[PDB]
Amino acid sequence: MNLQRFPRYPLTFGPTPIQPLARLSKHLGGKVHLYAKREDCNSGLAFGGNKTRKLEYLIPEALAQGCDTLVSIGGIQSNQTRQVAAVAAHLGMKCVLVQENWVNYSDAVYDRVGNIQMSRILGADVRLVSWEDALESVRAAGGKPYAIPAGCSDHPLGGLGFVGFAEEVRAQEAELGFKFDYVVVCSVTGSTQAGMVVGFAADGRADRVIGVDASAKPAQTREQITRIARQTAEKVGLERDIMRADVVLDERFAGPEYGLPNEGTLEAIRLCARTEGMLTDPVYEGKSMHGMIEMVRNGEFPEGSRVLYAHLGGVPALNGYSFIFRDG
Amino acid sequence: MNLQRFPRYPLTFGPTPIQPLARLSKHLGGKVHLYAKREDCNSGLAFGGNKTRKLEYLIPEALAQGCDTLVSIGGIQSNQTRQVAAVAAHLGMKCVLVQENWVNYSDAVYDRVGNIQMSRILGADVRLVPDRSWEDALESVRAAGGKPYAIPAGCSDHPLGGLGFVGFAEEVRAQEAELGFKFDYVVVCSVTGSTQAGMVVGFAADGRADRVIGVDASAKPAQTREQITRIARQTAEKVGLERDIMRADVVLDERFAGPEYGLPNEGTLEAIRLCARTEGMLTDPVYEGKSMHGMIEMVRNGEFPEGSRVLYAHLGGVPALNGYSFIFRDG
Amino acid sequence: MNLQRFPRYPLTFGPTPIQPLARLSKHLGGKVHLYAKREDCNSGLAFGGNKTRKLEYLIPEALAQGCDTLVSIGGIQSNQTRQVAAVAAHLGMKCVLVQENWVNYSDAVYDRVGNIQMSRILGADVRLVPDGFDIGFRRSWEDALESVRAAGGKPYAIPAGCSDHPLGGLGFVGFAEEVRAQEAELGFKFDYVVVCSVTGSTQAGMVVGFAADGRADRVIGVDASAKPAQTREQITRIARQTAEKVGLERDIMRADVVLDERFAGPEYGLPNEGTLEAIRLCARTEGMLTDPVYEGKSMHGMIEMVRNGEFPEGSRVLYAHLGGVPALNGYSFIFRDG
Amino acid sequence: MNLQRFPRYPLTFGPTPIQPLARLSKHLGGKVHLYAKREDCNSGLAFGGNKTRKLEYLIPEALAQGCDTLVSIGGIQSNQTRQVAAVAAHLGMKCVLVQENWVNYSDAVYDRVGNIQMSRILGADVRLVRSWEDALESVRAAGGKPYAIPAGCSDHPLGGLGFVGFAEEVRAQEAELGFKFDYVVVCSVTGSTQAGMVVGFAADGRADRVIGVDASAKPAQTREQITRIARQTAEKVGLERDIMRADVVLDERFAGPEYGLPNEGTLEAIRLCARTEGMLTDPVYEGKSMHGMIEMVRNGEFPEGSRVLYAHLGGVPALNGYSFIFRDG
Ligand SMILES: *C(NC1(P(=O)([O-])O)CC1)c1c(COP(=O)(O)O)cnc(C)c1O
Ligand SMILES: *C(NC1(P(=O)([O-])O)CC1)c1c(COP(=O)(O)O)cnc(C)c1O
Ligand SMILES: *C(NC1(P(=O)([O-])O)CC1)c1c(COP(=O)(O)O)cnc(C)c1O
Ligand SMILES: *[C@H](NC1(P(=O)([O-])O)CC1)c1c(COP(=O)(O)O)cnc(C)c1O
Repeated sequence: MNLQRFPRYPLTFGPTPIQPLARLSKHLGGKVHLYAKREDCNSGLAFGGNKTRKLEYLIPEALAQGCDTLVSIGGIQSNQTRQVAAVAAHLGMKCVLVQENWVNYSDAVYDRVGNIQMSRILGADVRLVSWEDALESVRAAGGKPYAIPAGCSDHPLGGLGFVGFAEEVRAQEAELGFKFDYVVVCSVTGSTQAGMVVGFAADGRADRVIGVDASAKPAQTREQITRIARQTAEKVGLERDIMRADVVLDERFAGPEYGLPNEGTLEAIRLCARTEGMLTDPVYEGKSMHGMIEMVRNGEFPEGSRVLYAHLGGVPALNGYSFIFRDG
Repeated sequence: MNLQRFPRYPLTFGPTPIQPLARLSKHLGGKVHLYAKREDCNSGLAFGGNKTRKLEYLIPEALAQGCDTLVSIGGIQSNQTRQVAAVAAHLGMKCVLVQENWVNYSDAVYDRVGNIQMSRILGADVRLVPDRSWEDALESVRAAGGKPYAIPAGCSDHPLGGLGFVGFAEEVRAQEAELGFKFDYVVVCSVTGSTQAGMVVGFAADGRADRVIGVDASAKPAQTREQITRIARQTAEKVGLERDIMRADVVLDERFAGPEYGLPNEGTLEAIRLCARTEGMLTDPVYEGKSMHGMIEMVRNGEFPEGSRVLYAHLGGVPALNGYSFIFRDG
Repeated sequence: MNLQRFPRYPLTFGPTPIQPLARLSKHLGGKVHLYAKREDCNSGLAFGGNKTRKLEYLIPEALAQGCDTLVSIGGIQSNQTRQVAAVAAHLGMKCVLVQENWVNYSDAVYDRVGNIQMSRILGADVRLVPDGFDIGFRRSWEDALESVRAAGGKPYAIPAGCSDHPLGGLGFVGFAEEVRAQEAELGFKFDYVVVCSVTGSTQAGMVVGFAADGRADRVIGVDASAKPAQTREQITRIARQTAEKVGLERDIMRADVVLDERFAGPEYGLPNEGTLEAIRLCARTEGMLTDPVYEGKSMHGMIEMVRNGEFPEGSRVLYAHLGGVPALNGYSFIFRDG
Repeated sequence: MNLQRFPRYPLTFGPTPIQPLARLSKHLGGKVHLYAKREDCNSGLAFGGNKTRKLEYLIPEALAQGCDTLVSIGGIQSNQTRQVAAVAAHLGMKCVLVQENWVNYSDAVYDRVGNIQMSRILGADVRLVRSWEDALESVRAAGGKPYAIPAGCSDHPLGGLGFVGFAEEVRAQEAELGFKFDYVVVCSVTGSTQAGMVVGFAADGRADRVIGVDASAKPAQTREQITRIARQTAEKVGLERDIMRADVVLDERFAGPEYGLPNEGTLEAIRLCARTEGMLTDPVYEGKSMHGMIEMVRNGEFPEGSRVLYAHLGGVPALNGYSFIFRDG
């Protein structure tokens, strides 16, 4: 394949670091070596995260097209909209965000802390409810909007970012002098796992990318990942077809609903935070973290396996679930 | 000087990057070139920040002495206490925090969001004083069978507490080498003092100690200024600075600290928004929003020589934003 | 029947008023005439409510046994614990409250507004337990009572809602009494009565009281517990124990206890879209507010009933407003735009 | 005087009850007999309060003029705006409220709990910010006819009637009680509450016995408003006398530090009063008038044997906006 064909606008510090989770690894039995690739610490633009790696491939088209306003959408505690708001300010562009009530949750400060709060400070026009109305709104005002779908996923360039991710991992394995056996990643809108599948199919490891569902609608998410992997594979000239076998999506850790954690989620967030000083959230990472932990605990990983946990970000959202953590 | 003499436990990713703030620079008139050194993005341990750089030099002593528990203190939204609980967890050490009511502020979720929230998740035993707690906590650890390492507010009034930022100066010189030029000034928020202290010492090494413009956030200028000078001198002796820190070496602007510690004025808010909206770089209403305020105001007043290159140190503190949600409800 | 046998300590202002809900009635078709008996406005003791009516009969005992501390229990936004705390300060007694989280709910200011906020200002010792503690499993109840004694005081035990307590059903039999006296003036009788039911003695007392004139099965209870079976049984149990206590010249039949299960979802403490619509409609047509936990659900019940035609044309339904409005503060996000 | 001249639309349950605060009284020395008139429990309309008594005399005009919308104003945690939203709903009228930030305070749920939350549930159109004129005009431009209700109903012709009536009630109740109250403590900010009391008690020569406790932190301005509204009101009811400045007593000692912000004494008073009587007061108004009355008794400023009547004007729901301050009681 050839990813180099597509321009990348630098929004990050550079390749994200990989750290050993020795204490957690040891706590679970010392039979599986866990690591963490810090996608959550990739930028100075409002904490960044996985959506920021993605945006590096969309920005060029935005500029090439001469757009002056970035428009995106997501739930109230959306990490994506927050990142787009930061990226926007950094580039000198206006920003319109559609924030929808995607979660059956009602916290008193849910629409005033964490991610949404930062977006308002960052100067974005935050519209709480729509998509087309926002876009049209921009034209009618005399500006040219660049449409960024949820999580940047269902977009032509939306999976390029994480194809690069697999690239980076190969380069880093070279340095470490060893290859990771699996990769755990959280999936919801899909292009994160999609890009990984494509990139890792390149070396025969697409099926080693273990996606954990956090949408609680595994069928849709699975299909979207598959569809985007297929479009992205073509885009980058993957010398192969993405098969259903190439898309692994665990469905055991998404409950009870999207945006709502279960007792295991909370326990996972605590264990990880208490053994490594590494925080995860109640919506996404706490769920992928829970999945990985549970997998090791079940013996689902071959002894001696090196698993690379991809921490995609999302911590600011912790502020929207304050009461659940009042005593830790 | 010789800083390499003291061991440093890795808690950060490595040197913190310097980024130009061209939009904000241009916004103000294009006469002063503004930059930022991101100490706020120095670690994967619960967002880190300036206190984390400092802790790199206290930990080795904590481990050497075989302590099994880190104990510290700060106000409700303290950044220090959170970093201490992250570092603790990472190190396999227990953690006890004394959170006090240092701010005349009363937000509904003040003690349940931001920094303190993370601390509890991190496993620290977070103790809220009513409404001697310090020695009470230290002893509670001993009486429990452990050995506590005492970390004073901000790590500031501690022998090793200023080493962290002498190294900061070290880092900037090496970076100036690559950049091929030297920064004319540096802006740093100051409250308990060893951050500025370390900078004054480290920059005194090349005669730029007076170029470090401290911006007070304690609203108690005199005390803070004094503590900075005292920690600077103690530290200078610790590293073998080939000079003595003069009172003139400690600069501290008292204009942007109001109205009180932990409370922002309208300038602070304006500053926060302006920087946020022009660079996508967030700052808090307690510390950084004030230093940013000071810098912006300095540039706007022509107090900086035209053509000057001013390096703003972003110390962190953004999570505290959650404790002031209403003020930012409409942005 | 003889209720006058038991002493009643004044905690209320006196009989609670009945007001016509003319706009709501007209809005629903004008075919059923809805009224409301304001138990929610029965006292100066921290907003009172149905639980304050019941306490009038328990206090005399607590004082006669010379208890110096009232001890009770309830969820975080329990109305019961708040009224106990007020009544207690008013009488010069100490107060210990065991509060656990009985609701799968997690609002940022849940344990610091509304009812619990008042109990703390009222001087009660509010004992909360972190999630997973299980007061029911550990027995925070008995630990509280013992702690009071160990401290040198004498506690008077008041169970959840006063319901499963010998004197607990007395209060609302008096309610039926009041309603007949008031019906005399009105020159007519209410065909039904809608009341919200959770721990039981409110409807229970009403059943006893109204059985005395053959209207027991006219008391339509709406379940807000989401555990209709247990609730129904406790009502029936409390009603029988209470009937015997007041000398009801009858046996309470399974048919005398009506409990509608259609408006309790999805869980105790959690409202449905219907609950919210009922709250807003009643509020916007009468200036009368109800909560997401209790009243909003009975109100939903009554409205849904009228709209369904389950009420005979011309019927006059008497809605008992038990109180609980303060709990609204625990559900701010839900009402952020109305 | 003749108050019966003006029509009063029933919005309350009837005369408000008076209760003895025997515990509080004994706690403070037992040398002064404290009582309370529960204006805070006057109506089934969203908790009511003193503003509801005032509204009883404005509604007739509103209806007589055929207005279909009630428009009022006040701070975020305004009691008045809540009471107007409830009254409107009850009357079948639309409601528009101008909520302004009159308090230097910034709690996370300040604009989502207590009074303002109820107003939104009651169906009023709650506008957070010429704001006043803009609302009135938007109503007209919409095809409706708005009835303008100024802050607290105070600077309004009919605004002072409601509490002249309060004095009437007290006289009637003193009759039954077989005795008269020597003083009356009332909280004052916009003014028509104490103003009306001054007029109505002027009738029996007790106007200087109505002790107003300022909660505005701008006593001069508040004192002048009371005096001003009292005079205009006295003329409207035909008081057989003119209201002198000595007729208006306003203590400035307990309004600090600002309007809407309580001091340590406020909090203490709120607790002492709640813990001895089971009667709650808020940190904006009543907690300050309560603070005042307690400090007065504790300082001996009341002659031994006096019977002081505390007017509880309401406002408890505002408590929800100051949650952190009471987290531990
Ligand atoms: C340090 N602020 C602390 P805390 O909020 O407790 O962690 C100590 C009060 C701090 C400073 C000031 O640094 P000093 O070395 O002068 O104490 C500036 N900026 C941020 C983000 C801080 O956390
Ligand atoms: C009583 N609800 C209580 P609490 O939440 O502790 O105050 C007991 C659970 C209550 C009810 C139901 O009355 P019961 O006699 O059936 O328990 C209905 N409405 C309101 C407002 C209550 O407080
Ligand atoms: C009235 N306070 C108001 P609001 O907060 O808008 O309802 C007007 C500012 C009020 C007062 C003071 O009465 P005045 O007649 O002097 O305005 C005292 N107590 C309570 C509970 C009020 O709501
Ligand atoms: C992305 N989550 C988003 P948002 O909350 O809007 O920013 C998109 C729903 C996200 C994911 C999942 O990534 P996908 O490519 O599968 O959508 C995982 N982890 C974090 C922290 C996210 O923010």
